[PDB]
Amino acid sequence: TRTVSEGVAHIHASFNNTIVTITDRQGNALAWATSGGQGFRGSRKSTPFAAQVAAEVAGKAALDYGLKNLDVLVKGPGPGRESAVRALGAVGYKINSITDVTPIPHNGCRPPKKRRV
Amino acid sequence: PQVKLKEGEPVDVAIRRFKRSCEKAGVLADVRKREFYEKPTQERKRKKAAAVKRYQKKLARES
Amino acid sequence: PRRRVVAAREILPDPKFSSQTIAKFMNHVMQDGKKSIAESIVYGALERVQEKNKVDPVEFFETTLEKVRPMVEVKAQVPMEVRPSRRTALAMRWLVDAAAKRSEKTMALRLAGELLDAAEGKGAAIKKREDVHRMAEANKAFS
RNA sequence: AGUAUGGGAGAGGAUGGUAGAAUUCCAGGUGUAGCGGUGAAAUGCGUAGAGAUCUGGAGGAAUACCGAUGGCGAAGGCAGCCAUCUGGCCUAAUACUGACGCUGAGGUACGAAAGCAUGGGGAGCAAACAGGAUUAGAUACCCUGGUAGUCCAUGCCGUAAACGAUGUCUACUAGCCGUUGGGGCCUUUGAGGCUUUAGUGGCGCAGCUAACGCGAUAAGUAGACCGCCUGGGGAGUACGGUCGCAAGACUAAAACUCAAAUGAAUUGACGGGGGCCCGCACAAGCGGUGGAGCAUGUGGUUUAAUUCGAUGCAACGCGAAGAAC
Ligand SMILES: [Mg+2]
Ligand SMILES: [Mg+2]
Ligand SMILES: [Mg+2]
Ligand SMILES: [Mg+2]
Ligand SMILES: [Mg+2]
Ligand SMILES: [Mg+2]
Ligand SMILES: [Mg+2]
Ligand SMILES: [Mg+2]
Ligand SMILES: [Mg+2]
Ligand SMILES: [Mg+2]
Repeated sequence: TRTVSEGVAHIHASFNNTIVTITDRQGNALAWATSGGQGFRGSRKSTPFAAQVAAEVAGKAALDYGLKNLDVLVKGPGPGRESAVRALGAVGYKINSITDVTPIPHNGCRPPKKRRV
Repeated sequence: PQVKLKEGEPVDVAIRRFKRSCEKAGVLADVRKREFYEKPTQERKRKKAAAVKRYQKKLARES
Repeated sequence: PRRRVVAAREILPDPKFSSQTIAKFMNHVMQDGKKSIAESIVYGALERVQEKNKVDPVEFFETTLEKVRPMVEVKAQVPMEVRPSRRTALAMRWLVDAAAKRSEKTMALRLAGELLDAAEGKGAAIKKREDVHRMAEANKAFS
């Protein structure tokens, strides 16, 4: 029902999974997909292919709202961060800009202990 | 980074430039550093080793 | 091998039609060194197809092998582009394997049948080609 | 050796305030199936709506980048920014006192982390503990939660591989190359080049050392004072005493037992160390064994006897190139 011309894309890339959520400006959600949810439920969730599939499905779902130009914000490490923008370009969104938003604490909270494996 | 894209900029080249900007910024290494807490004694030893390697590199270059 | 590279084994062309492709397919058909029976089978199939529809046997065989030839593979799993020799080898192997499982009594007429099926577009070799294409698409992102 | 006067650098100490990033939790908006985690999983969270994104609020703790064999402090140790109180150090000249110095048994002050007593605080992390995995077993390593504690005020505790494994102070003994804080001198293209001083690093002559190595920051050449050791265990243990709320700390033996226990370095060998390289070793292919009948050898059973040897690779169509007598 709602029609919006411009929007934002958020890529939460981690070492185990990648979430792609396409929202409008002001952060109201419009669509969301996950590498694990889009099949590939295993150690392959972190592989670039699953991120590409998630981005493709999210873009196809979000096309219903008539979004042609997108801004990309990418958070955190993890394979598949690059694949999301490639999939968005393939599905046809015109990427105005791509930016990184990974948080950096200024020596705040103590991290967990080192694994002995 | 804020890699603004030209009208005719290909997506692949844009992603390459964004990767270069991220590498220059060094955010990824900072994110890696905080994954696990490192003890002060280990950090001091690591910095000592780094300084020792740096001085040897400088002497080798001068030679 | 670890050290050095072995050159390709030259195969003399088929005496009757002067086609290295035909010779290679004939050797694919051969078993236990029975070259005479392999030659009988292949020449008989080519003559049968030529009589059925008037076309140059070499041209028709090349055209059909072009349709049945694959395009991509995955190596242990990352996709890769197949080399020209492996393309032809896989195509011929698929044709002979599908003929082996076909239900007709003999082998020569049963080979001609599969040739016509592949030319039309429906066949076991074409299905295997489509399957490898699907699996390569599924593993596309890697590499 | 000390004093007065001008300048300089600094995470030196104490008290108060303040700023930005991030985690956690709490409300609201969009929105609907997973989220999270591992080598792979599972426990756990989510349709009374999780995770993702946006807005607002609460609270604790630590200060990215600068950052540096950089800096300061007797040692322990000290990191964002601002104010107040305050110790030491460096540096130039002049002017003063006139040996006022070095070390130091007893004694005394300070003294990481953990731990203890009272009161407060508690985001994240996390002994103990609970659950899920791995394993023959798992009281562990891995995963999901999680208490004391980690934080603040006021005291106690006297310990660390509290290490340069190198007590303090003074004088002398080739050179070369960095760097931090000052003094002096010379060029100009506005920043460079020489010296000297107090720190902090890398080589190296002589000399020293069992060797490794040290070498003006000595483990060299000499002086003054102090502490300490006399084979390995028993053992920093018992008894007695002192200190402590307690945990414990400090002082400190004997009986008994052995011929050893040790340091450095040299050849080998080995490493679930690093590497380099080969072979039908893998990979790419063709055809087999493992399933059926039969031939042959072996292990077991059986027999009066089933004669004796060969037993992972490297025994089993092997000695036997040939048991009806
Ligand atoms: Mg973890
Ligand atoms: Mg004294
Ligand atoms: Mg734990
Ligand atoms: Mg205080
Ligand atoms: Mg001691
Ligand atoms: Mg220390
Ligand atoms: Mg000592
Ligand atoms: Mg005692
Ligand atoms: Mg093989
Ligand atoms: Mg043996």
